[PDB]
Amino acid sequence: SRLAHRLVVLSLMCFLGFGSYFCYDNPAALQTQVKRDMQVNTTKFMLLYAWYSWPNVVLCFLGGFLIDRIFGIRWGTVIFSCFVCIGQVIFALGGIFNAFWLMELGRFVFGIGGESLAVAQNTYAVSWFKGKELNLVFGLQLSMARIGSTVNMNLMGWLYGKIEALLGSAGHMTLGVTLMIGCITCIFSLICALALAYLDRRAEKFSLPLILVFVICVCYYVAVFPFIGLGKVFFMEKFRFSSQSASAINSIVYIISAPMSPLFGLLVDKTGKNIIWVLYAVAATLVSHMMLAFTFWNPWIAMCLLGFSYSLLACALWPMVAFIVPEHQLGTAYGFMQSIQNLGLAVIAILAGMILDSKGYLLLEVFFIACVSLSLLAVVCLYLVNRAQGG
Amino acid sequence: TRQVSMEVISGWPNPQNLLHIRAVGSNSTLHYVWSSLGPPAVVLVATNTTQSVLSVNWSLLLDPAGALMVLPKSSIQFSSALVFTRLLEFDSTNAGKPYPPYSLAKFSWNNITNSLDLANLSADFQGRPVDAFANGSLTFKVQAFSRSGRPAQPPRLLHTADVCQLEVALVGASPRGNHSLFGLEVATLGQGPDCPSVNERNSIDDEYAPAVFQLNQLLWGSSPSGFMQWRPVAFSEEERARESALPCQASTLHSTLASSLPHSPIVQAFFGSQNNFCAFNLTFGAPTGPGYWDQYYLCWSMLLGMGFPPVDIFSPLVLGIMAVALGAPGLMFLGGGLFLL
Ligand SMILES: *[C@@H]1O[C@H](CO)[C@@H](O)[C@H](O)[C@H]1NC(C)=O
Ligand SMILES: *[C@@H]1O[C@H](CO)[C@@H](O)[C@H](O)[C@H]1NC(C)=O
Ligand SMILES: *[C@@H]1O[C@H](CO)[C@@H](O)[C@H](O)[C@H]1NC(C)=O
Ligand SMILES: *[C@@H]1O[C@H](CO)[C@@H](O)[C@H](O)[C@H]1NC(C)=O
Ligand SMILES: *[C@@H]1O[C@H](CO)[C@@H](O)[C@H](O)[C@H]1NC(C)=O
Repeated sequence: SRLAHRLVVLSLMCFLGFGSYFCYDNPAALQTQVKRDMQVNTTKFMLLYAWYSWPNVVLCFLGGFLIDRIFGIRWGTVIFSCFVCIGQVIFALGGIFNAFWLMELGRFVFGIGGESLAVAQNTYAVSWFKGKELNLVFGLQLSMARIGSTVNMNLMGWLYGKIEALLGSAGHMTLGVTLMIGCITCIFSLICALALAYLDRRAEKFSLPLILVFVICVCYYVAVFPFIGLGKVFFMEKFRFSSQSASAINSIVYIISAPMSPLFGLLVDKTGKNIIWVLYAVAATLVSHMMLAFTFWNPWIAMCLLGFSYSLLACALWPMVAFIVPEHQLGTAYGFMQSIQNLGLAVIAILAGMILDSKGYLLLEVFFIACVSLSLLAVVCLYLVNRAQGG
Repeated sequence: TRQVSMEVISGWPNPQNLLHIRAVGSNSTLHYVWSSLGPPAVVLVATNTTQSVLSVNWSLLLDPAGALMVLPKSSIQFSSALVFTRLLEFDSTNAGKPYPPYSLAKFSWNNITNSLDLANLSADFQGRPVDAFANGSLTFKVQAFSRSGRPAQPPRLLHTADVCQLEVALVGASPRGNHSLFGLEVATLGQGPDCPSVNERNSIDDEYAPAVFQLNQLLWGSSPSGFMQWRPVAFSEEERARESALPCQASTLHSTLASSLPHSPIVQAFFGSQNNFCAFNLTFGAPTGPGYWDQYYLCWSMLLGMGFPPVDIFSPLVLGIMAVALGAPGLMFLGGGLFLL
């Protein structure tokens, strides 16, 4: 056929993002452990993630602008994955030279690399896979990060011990080569990017509702994630859970997302009015928060619906900006959405942390429910607006 | 809405401390009596009459078995008592090697009239040992109430103008080991032959004293009567913030025989049973997290008195935010009709 019924491009697209979604959780997988290397306190070790979230909104907006204007869709991925690999190798160098500000500088590049790669992947998948099987590629893109993060978390820890036993006991400088052996993932992203560019070379031969969709994305993705980030402490007080078995509840909204999102992506495009699906997902999220906050029913039931209402809102809301704004402008709208969502998460994490100790736990759930209510109001307003024009 | 009144008595042969609290309303009176002769103690008296007084006789109290009663004998109903008989040193250095307890019977408690002040309705008890507590000792803080309201102290409760408050603390102590675990031995005394039932309740609201949703209780009878109540927390420093949780644990009620705990003369004067004592240990904290090592003092809060035990009431703030949250679905149905036209 054209390109073998999109099979090879579908296979290659999912493997592109190992540059960002694999090596992102190195400090998380290396919690403590490297703390006793030279000297590390808890306050400083959170700076390895601040550089990945705060200097991001303007930089990702600039990256999207560059994709739209100068670089184009083709060469955007190859340069951003190059930035990713440069950041990873300079992080490894900072590890090997024992300097810490060399370690810190790696995040100032890896953040732009990851966010720009994500926005480029999104816009490219929208540009090419349009027409049929559209919502599904977002499903695999979401599933790949969750299927890779845990694997990296286990594998880096295993390789630390393997290298320590095999090579020997040096002056605890082996973490640098340990990062280097983990750096081999990023080169695969480069190879995939050049292969995709070659295929594309061979292949060749705003508006009102956009603001509302931005509001939906901000509201939902800012009222869902920090609740999971809070996690441990709330369930040890509101309910009586053991210190070990309580990790199943907090880490099940993620582990149920990846094995499910492709199914919803495959189902939605086939006879699906997207607005109805989004409204159903938002109503389910509201019901889940109400049940969790205002009653002592089993948290399993209240947290199960969140998995579906988060795996269904994804790969069924982002394609809305694929139809509203026409081609030649996706690279800016997607970057704007990423910037506003990241800024919302960053500004609300601090607010939630500040209000938690000052007012307790009921007010936090009240505020979250208010945010989701605003999300639903904007969803139904978007439904109302689309009634007149349509299509 | 009920009145308050304090009063103290001293005996010439041997002066001692005795605080008596009387609350009178429309057609009910309370007769809290706080004695600290050997142990601290509390005895409750309920009278349906609106006039009733005491009859003290220091001569009998000078094996005393005298009578300390009220004139309207027919109005006597639901006489209960508590005795803070012992303070337990719990060590449990591994996860517990029960260091011998300190007897709350040899402490020379200071004068009540020195610290008593009717303006704030408070008094202080401070005994110190005679052989630990070299600088400072237990500081009982009795307090009455006049109208329904909410205290401003970090441990926030809900008094009903018909109960008391017993913030108990001890300032200055030298632990016998590098660990912090303290306990009290509360010994109740039911009027009828039975075992008082302790339960545990769940509450939704957490605006007050965050990170706790349980409100303990202790009822001497399934009827309108007296009740204990205390949030399962304990504070070690005056700026009682959410950091110093230091959880406390209850136990199960036993049926201990006499002579297992020192006998308070006031209880023996008010009662004649002295055989149905039920006691349970009451520990503070755990080695799991923060303990009592940096500071030198531990605080606790509880209520005591007869009436209907308050549960909780939702504040207007959360109700209003729920109301505005419910406004979002209703707002569009108005807007939908607007576009319909
Ligand atoms: C308390 O002070 C009063 C003041 O006159 C005195 O009569 C009484 O004996 C004192 N009692 C004690 C226990 O110090
Ligand atoms: C009160 O004490 C006096 C003096 O000992 C005694 O005569 C009197 O009987 C006592 N009242 C009683 C026991 O009711
Ligand atoms: C108070 O209770 C006693 C109980 O024996 C009863 O005899 C008396 O009549 C009651 N008085 C009033 C005013 O209810
Ligand atoms: C442990 O206790 C001993 C005395 O029992 C004391 O000398 C020592 O300093 C304590 N250790 C610490 C770390 O405080
Ligand atoms: C409390 O702890 C002490 C520790 O010596 C123990 O002997 C006693 O049986 C426990 N229970 C009561 C009700 O005192």
